[PDB]
Amino acid sequence: GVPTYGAIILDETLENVLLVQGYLAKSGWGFPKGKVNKEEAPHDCAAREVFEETGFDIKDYICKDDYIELRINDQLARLYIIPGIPKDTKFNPKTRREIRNIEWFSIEKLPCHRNDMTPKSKLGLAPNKFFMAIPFIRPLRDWLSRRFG
Ligand SMILES: CCc1noc(C(=O)NCc2ccc(F)cc2)n1
Repeated sequence: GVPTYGAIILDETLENVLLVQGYLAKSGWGFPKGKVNKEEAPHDCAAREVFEETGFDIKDYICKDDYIELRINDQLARLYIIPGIPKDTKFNPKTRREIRNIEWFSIEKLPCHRNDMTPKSKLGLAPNKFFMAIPFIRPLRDWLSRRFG
């Protein structure tokens, strides 16, 4: 699959992260990201996608070695970590046809896994509106502990 790039934007307290909500197949909450174009550098893709989806330009703040990358079903998604963005920043997507809403969420309150259905003796996982974000949450908490404390 084509690699995706984007960002994990945190506020100044390091408490909260910025998620975006799309439509239809993308109707839940996730980190702003999208597919790399032909010949496009990872940092330029990240900034382009984040600006398209949030109206915030991360180009001046990207750090080359500060990211979390996960391979999910043989597709690579890399989110650059961008701390210290004020909570009163005005975010507006390019594209209300693509982005329903943009909100800060408390990291400590976000799930880092979906819930099973063991009370119902049924296999699988319960739906969760943070499905796309969930894989990055434990790695982000661990990354923050190693960098900041
Ligand atoms: C496949 C199930 C699913 N549900 O929500 C998503 C998802 O990606 N949402 C975040 C997002 C990211 C970028 C974007 F442009 C719009 C929305 N996927």
